[PDB]
This record gives sequence, structure tokens and C-alpha cells, in this order.
Amino acid sequence: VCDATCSTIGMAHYLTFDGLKYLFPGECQYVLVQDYCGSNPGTFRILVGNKGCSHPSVKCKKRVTILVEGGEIELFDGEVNVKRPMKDETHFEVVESGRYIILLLGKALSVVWDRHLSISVVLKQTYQEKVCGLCGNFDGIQNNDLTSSNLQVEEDPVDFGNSWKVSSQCADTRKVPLDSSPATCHNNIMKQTMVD
Amino acid sequence: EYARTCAQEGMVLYGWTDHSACSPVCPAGMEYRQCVSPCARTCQSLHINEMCQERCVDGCSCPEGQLLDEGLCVESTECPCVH
Amino acid sequence: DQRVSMPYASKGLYLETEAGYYKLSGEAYGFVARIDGSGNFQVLLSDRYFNKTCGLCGNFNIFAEDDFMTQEGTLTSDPYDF
Ligand SMILES: *[C@@H]1O[C@H](CO)[C@@H](O)[C@H](O)[C@H]1NC(C)=O
Ligand SMILES: [Ca+2]
Ligand SMILES: [Ca+2]
Repeated sequence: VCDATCSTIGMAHYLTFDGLKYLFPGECQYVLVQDYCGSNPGTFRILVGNKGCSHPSVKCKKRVTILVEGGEIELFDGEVNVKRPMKDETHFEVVESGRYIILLLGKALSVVWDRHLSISVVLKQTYQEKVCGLCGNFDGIQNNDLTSSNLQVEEDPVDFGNSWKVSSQCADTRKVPLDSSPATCHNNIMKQTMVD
Repeated sequence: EYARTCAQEGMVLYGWTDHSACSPVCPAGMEYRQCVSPCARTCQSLHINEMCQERCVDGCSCPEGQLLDEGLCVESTECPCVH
Repeated sequence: DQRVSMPYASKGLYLETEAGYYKLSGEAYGFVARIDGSGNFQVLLSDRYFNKTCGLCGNFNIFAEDDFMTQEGTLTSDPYDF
């Protein structure tokens, strides 16, 4: 079995490990992936947080707080910042090579960041159904990646990610009426072809 | 007002409303604490910690148990689910 | 003019409730407003606007006597025509 890879393709989309694109425009802070799931120790708690990102635009700068080995290293506005260094510094590593920030954290964890929006965490064979979050459980089964925090499969992803917000009193996002044309391309069929 | 104006300066005061015979208004179930955390552990919440290192804020909140659920304090045993 | 529900998070302004009291945070823009049950406006505001923000809550300087500088710019003794 190979090494899986989340992603954040654009402002509001998410590609799970097993492979499931879905739409979730949010504006609160959300658990992208973690290990403290049900009956496990809880080593790492990668999070993600967006501001002004329900409608994609030149707005929507992302913020990412990754919590491994009792640490707090986080990143936004181009650079990476350490708010609390972690104990076993041996595994830590930062490779600012090219357009990316490759960032190792252990034997079986890695993070990639294009300095703008993308978040591609890479995990190894070690876990195999030990994680959960917006990226799912990493089990091979591709249609159980919508198991919410309350331990049930949902069908509508906009109710899924609302289960994974950290602040349980911020605003949960709104069920958008489904359509093939977003706001600007709504009733602008000219522009909708120049984009296609 | 005088309570908060000293709190903002870096020196908070405690229990002054015990004998003052005036408590600020709040809805049912809650009354005015002093220096409660903003990250109120509510019912439909994720048990994550040490992200809410924010400063301490005054305002009314629930009793020791009696978790929050939709603007009212309710006992932790009766936490609902959502779907 | 359209009445919205609450909470609400558009345009980088999280309109929440904290401790049973309503809040309007604008940390991207540098302010935190709130109201209590009785009605008591409050405005916490950053040091980025030092000797700046002139208004009904005065400028954010150290002094406390000069902070009636009208919309023209005039130190007035009266706290009312200001
Ligand atoms: C405020 O602005 C004035 C004019 O720019 C300046 O002279 C002063 O040093 C600033 N700060 C104080 C201490 O008033
Ligand atoms: Ca799965
Ligand atoms: Ca002043």
C-alpha cells in the first residue's frame, strides 16, 4: 500500500486520502486531520483555518496550526512560525525548496505548502485507520470518508465539516442551492464559456 | 464600569458583586461570573485543548456542569446528537 | 436591510456570542466590539491606531486631556459640541 495525500485544491475543496473530492466553503477553523480519534493516544492534530473564504477570491488567506509532540508550529503570510518548540527536535525538518515549504515531522508524516493555499499532508503505511477529520480515515474504503465527529456517515458534505469545527459557537456555513453556475457565472452565460 | 476599567489595565478584581446588591442582567440559567474563559466548553464540542490561550474575559456563564446548548445551560447527561 | 440570523461570519467579521453577551470581532481590521444584556457598548482596539482613530471615543494617545479634537481639529473644552 502506497503513501496517501490530502489536498486543498483551490479555496474550498478537499481531496481525501482514499480519494473523494467534495465541496465545503467554511470560514471557521477546522480539523483537517488528526489521530486522537475514538480510542487512540492522539499524537498529532493538524488543523486548518480560513478567513473570508466562503466565496473564493483574492481574499481567503489560510492559517495552519500543526500540533505534534506537544508543539505548536504554525504558518501564514508566507513564512512558518514556531510558537512552542517540540521535544524531539531530531525529526523536525524544513525544506524551503522552490515554490513549496516541505516540512517533515516524523517517520510517517509530512506536510507541503505552496505558500498560497495548498495543504498536502502525506502519511505512510503506519496508520491504516488510525486518523480522522476532513480527510477521512485512510482505510482504502472510499465511501466512508464522510463519517462525522458524531460517528455516522452523512450524505451532504456541508453538514460534515460543520461537525469538525473547533469553535463550537462560530458560524456554521449555509446550505447553498445547488447549481452548475457560481455567483459571477450565474446568468452570465457569455463569461461562463470564456472560463470553460 | 469601574470594575472593567481596572481589569483592562492588568489588575483584575474579584467577588465585588457579592455584597454590592447589584448583579448585571443575563438570561436564565446563567449569572455573572468574573474572568470566565471565552472558550466555553459546550455540549456539541470537540475535546481539544491548548489552542485557547486567549486572555480572560468577564461575563455570565453556566454552573460547574450544566453544559451550554443553544443559549441555555443543560446538564451534561442530556447532551443531544445532531444529524 | 435584510435581517440575518446569528452567528454570522461574512467579510472577515465574526458576529458571535460570548458569555451570554454579543460580540463583533474584526481581528483582521483590528477591533473587537460587544454589547451586554443591559446595553453597554465596548470597543477594544489595537495599538496600530495610536495617536490616530479620532472620533467619539477620542484618540488613542497617552494623554487624556487633549482627546476632544473635532472633525475639523480643534481642542474644545466642552464635552458636548464635540
Ligand atoms: C501624535 O502625532 C503628532 C503629529 O504627528 C506627533 O507630533 C506626536 O509625536 C504623535 N504622538 C504623540 C506622543 O502625541
Ligand atoms: Ca475511507
Ligand atoms: Ca486621549
